[PDB]
Amino acid sequence: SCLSVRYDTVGNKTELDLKQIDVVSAKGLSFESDGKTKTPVVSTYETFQDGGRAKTINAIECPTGLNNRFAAVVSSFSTAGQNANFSSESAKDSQGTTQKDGSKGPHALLSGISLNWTLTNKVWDVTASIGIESGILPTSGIDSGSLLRNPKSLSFIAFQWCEN
Amino acid sequence: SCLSVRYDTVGNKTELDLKQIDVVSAKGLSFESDGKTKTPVVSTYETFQDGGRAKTINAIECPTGLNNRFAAVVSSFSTAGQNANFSSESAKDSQGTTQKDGSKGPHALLSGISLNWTLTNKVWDVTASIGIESGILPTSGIDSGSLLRNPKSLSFIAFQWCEN
Amino acid sequence: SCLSVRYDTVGNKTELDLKQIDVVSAKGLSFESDGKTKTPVVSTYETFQDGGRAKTINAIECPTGLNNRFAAVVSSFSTAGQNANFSSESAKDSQGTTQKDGSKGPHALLSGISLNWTLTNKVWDVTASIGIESGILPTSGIDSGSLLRNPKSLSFIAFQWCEN
Repeated sequence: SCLSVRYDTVGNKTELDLKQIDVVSAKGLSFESDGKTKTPVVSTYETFQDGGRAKTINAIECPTGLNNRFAAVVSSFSTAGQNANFSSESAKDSQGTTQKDGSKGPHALLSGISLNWTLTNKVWDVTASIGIESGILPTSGIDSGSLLRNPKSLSFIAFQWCEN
Repeated sequence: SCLSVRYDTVGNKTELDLKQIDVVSAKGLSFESDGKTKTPVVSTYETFQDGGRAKTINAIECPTGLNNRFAAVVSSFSTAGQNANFSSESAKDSQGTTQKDGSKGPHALLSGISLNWTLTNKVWDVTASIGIESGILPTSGIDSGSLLRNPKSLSFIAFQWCEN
Repeated sequence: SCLSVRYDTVGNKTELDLKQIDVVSAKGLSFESDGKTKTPVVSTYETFQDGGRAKTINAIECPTGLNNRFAAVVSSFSTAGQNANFSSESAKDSQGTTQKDGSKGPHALLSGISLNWTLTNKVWDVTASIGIESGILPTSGIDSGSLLRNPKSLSFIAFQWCEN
């Protein structure tokens, strides 16, 4: 197979040709993007566990000189709050929104979703809330007022990478 | 240009320096992230075709030993259901929600979005539903009850990668 | 440490082993995915500035022969429109929806989110709108009718990469 450093006339930049080999297998990998050094983005499917508490996600190990980064993005969601299980990538259970007596009623209408994350001691602490129409939820509890706190009725993709 | 294997005192890890060359060009590529072997995430903009059926997406070819992975994430959405075309990245057509007579009325209010995916014979079968306020849609059809099935009024980014 | 080109019997493909070195450090990097040439996806957290105007994002520099690509995906959102600041990854300010007199009232209910992007002279021009229940907003302004234009009450992840 072999390999070599070629050069194209279009511009003034060199290139290391590895396309003769079918796969390049590395351990750690970094590359540059407009002067910044990055590692590849790595993705995980995430949900919150029962109980309305923050979701902890271990931070990836970064090469020397690079800092941990994180982004969470919405995949599926509903206004069911705790009354849900979104932990399967292929099916969702969404029962409905808790009513003032504690029963599961229809799904409420939605006003927003917040996803928040902070890095503490090589752990990302992720929190979320879903805002819903008022007048439905109990006065107190995980799902109360107009807010579904750290809801089960949410799946997000967590992206991590390292960057200078 | 040339290249070499350097070593930094910060820690106890080696490094293959290729930064003297402007571009490294590979065919297949894998790297490690906290002990797991991955290939780079690759992204495609996706919408459903007319008719309320599942969206099939071919699975990428994976190196030996690695398994196919997938994640879909929300980009744009509305409650128009079938009455939409979101297939352009630069503009959206969203006409409104089907009413009980079959006409296009105002956009209904939303209670959730589900995105689901399953791998079958090197094809990802993607399905989606948007939940809306009740009392608007016809009793039967693709958009019926409180659900917009496999809606046109949705764009998602499909991420694929391989992993052990 | 050293390195070499190995070959596995599973199939008929070669492999360049770099796993003896702890990190592979490149400048530009491209790889192939099912015949297409790509660069790694790179992610940035984004919000709109005050005033309801488009969000300009510089396009990354691409290797020779490759074209710029972009995808925006939803992270957090609400119906507050201009009455918000989502620019922190760890906390959100969302005050409420503008009412007909100009005051900040409760958050309105939502019918959709559009994220649009166009490439002009190595700049991505990103626009967004959030559709809300009618009868709430003033008749004119950035947030008017049933639309919140280029809203502050939105964070998105911008992904860029290059592709043939």
